[PDB]
Amino acid sequence: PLADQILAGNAVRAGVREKRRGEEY
Amino acid sequence: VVDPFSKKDWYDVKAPAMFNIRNIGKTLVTRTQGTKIASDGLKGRVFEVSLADLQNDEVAFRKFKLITEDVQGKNCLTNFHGMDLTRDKMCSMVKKWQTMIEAHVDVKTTDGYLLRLFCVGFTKKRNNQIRKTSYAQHQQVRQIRKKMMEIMTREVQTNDLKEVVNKLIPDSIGKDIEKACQSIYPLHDVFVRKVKMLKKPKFELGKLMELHG
Amino acid sequence: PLAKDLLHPSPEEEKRKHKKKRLVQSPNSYFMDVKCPGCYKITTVFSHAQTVVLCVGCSTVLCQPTGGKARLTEGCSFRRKQ
Amino acid sequence: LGPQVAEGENVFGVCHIFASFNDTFVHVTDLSGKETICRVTGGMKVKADRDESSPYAAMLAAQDVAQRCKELGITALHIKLRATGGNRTKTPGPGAQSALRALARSGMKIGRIEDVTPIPSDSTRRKGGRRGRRL
Amino acid sequence: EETRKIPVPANRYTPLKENWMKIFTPIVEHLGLQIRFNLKSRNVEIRTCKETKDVSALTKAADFVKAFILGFQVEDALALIRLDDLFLESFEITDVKPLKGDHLSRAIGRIAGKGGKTKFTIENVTRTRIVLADVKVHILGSFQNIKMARTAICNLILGNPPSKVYGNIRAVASR
RNA sequence: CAAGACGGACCAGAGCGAAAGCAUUUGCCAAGAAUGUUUUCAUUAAUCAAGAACGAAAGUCGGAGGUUCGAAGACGAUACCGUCGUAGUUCCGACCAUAAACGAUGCCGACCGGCGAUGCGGCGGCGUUAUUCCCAUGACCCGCCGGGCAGCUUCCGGGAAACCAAAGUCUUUGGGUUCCGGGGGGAGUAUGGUUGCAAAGCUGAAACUUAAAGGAAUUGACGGAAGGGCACCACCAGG
Repeated sequence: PLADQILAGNAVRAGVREKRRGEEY
Repeated sequence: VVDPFSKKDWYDVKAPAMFNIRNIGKTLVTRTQGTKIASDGLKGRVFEVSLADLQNDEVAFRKFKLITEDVQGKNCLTNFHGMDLTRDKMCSMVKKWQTMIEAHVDVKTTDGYLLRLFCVGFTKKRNNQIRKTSYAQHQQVRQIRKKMMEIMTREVQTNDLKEVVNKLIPDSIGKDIEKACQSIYPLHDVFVRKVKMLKKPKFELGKLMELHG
Repeated sequence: PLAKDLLHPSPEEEKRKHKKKRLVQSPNSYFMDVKCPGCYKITTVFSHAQTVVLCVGCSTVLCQPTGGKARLTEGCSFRRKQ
Repeated sequence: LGPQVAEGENVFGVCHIFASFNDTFVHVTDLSGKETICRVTGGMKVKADRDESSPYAAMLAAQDVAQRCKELGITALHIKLRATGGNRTKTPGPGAQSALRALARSGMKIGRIEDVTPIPSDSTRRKGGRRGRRL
Repeated sequence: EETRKIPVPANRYTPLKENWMKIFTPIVEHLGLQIRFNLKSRNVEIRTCKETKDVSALTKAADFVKAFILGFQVEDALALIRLDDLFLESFEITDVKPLKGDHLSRAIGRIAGKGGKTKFTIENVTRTRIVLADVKVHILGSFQNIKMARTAICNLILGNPPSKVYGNIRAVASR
């Protein structure tokens, strides 16, 4: 749709990205 | 430096007695400052009023030009000046796989209002027809055009503008030609698409009293 | 398909074909007797007549020429010959 | 000031919106069209030829003419659209729709819409050459 | 009350019938507006009621069905319902250059492009929608986006190859 | 109110005309295709040089008119673009006779596929309509025949292929007849002749040089371009 393309063109992608970084006895 | 609209004043313009709705509205006119009279400034004013603003239940695609030439003390009196169809109707009514037949007459009425009539009809598809196109041959188009001229001339020439305008209110002329041309090639949407006013006689004020009441 | 006898065509097929294109050409026209209702005399007219045919005594119009066959007047009777 | 008309019934004017391909005119008149009330272009709202034909300039023009008519008392309008017509384009552009929307937003009642543009039966030769276009 | 009328042509009657559900549900649900299909006059009748507010929606709803009259999809006219400054602008192909017969057809073919591809590109680049009628061109979008797509289309019927316009229209939308 | 122009939409798988071309109504004028024909003549026919008729647009002479557009030209911006605008564009009367004037495809004839649309004429036929028409006739519907215009398709054969119902019926080569070509440049040049006021138009070489010039399709590659993804041996905020 045209509304979806305009709204998605003026917004920011967010969310998905994973970073793998980095007792009892 | 000073607002001229405070100097202006409001006058009332009203439709004649052939229509249901009579009060067609207001007109802003300058007051007389001795140089120019207001009556001369409002003696030639043409109004483009739709039919549904003149009658309640009627159609809206029919427009009447009404000419105003009279004053009666905050009461403008108007008279017929022309008739035409809306551009929306004229554009939507010209389809494709079908012929347009159109004609015009110059004709004098019974009381001097010489006028020109333009009408348009369209060839019609039958209900059991499977052919895409409904085209009339040239001689059928000429016969249909001659019949249009004869019919419109016969119910414009023998009557007065009261009866002419009350014919134009439901457009009995178009349905008359539609019924009359069913034996040459059947017709679809027959309307008197334009009414002109080529000539107006000498002004008489009693006839406006008859046309208004 | 690819096999039909040309010497013996079916009569509806021969009737359908163009008059020149038949096995042996033959016309589509005929001569007929017409009787005017205003008299008793018989007149021989061509079916595709191009001339207006008048009665010998009554002098009424018997046929009007048209594009193809002639239009006999409403009221006359006719009978095809042979 | 204003027409001596009761609260139930309004007063009709007509408003010619002329959306040329460089700016947009808003010319409001009475039902006859003889006497005028207001007319606001793209130039009297923005002082930039960039935004002369802009929908924003037409929006400001329509708000200005709507508040002016409600000041004077014309509380309903018939609307007559117009393009530049003739040999040129015949269709009202975004400026006309912007002006119509903006003066509909003002709360003033809108009457009958009619597209009145000078479409010729047949006219003269086109402004461009046999080659010449917009860009 | 207030009422608008929209004429539907004969070629648009079957898509109007087959898509009618998603025409009237976006008008009666979140605009609170009344609509009917007058078959005798072949019109769309849109009228207000006691359940409507934000009166401009009426006018906006009008443009909605008008776009579906002119050949746009239901989703793009739905965008006309949602967004506030969206416009539809229209011009004829002969309005920029006199094109006769086969030249007019070739001009249409260059605007459409092979498989439709070229016209899709302009839409996908300019966030507009483009309906090619028999001769008319209708562009639905914002004013700057309409200006961009109209310049690209006029360049396609300037005589320029579709390839140069493809590359250049991908380049110009970076401003 | 006026002046000239143009006849939009309807307007097409259309129609007409030898082609160029032709779209407001009405009247007049003389032609014509196709169809119908148990008319007439009786081989009168096909192709053709010179010449003749018309021949888009532009252009050259005499007038009339100049609405729009607009070569040249004058400005303003940056060859493109905008403002003004000459000749021209329009009409009459003489010229010039060229186009990608295309189907890039002499003319006449015979044989050879499918489907279902269209234009005109003719033929046969139930029905519905002309406010149930009171008979014919128009308008639709069904079928057929004849030439037309034009789609999609085809193990008809043909072709280098694109494609072609002719560009097929061709090494299994002969239906009749005209024009024209013989590798690429030199060169449409020089010269000779002809025509045209003129511009130019028709015809038109060789010496020498050269191994290519060219046609039809389809994708290998192809510096690159547009989207993503991961990374403190990349960045942001820092130490």
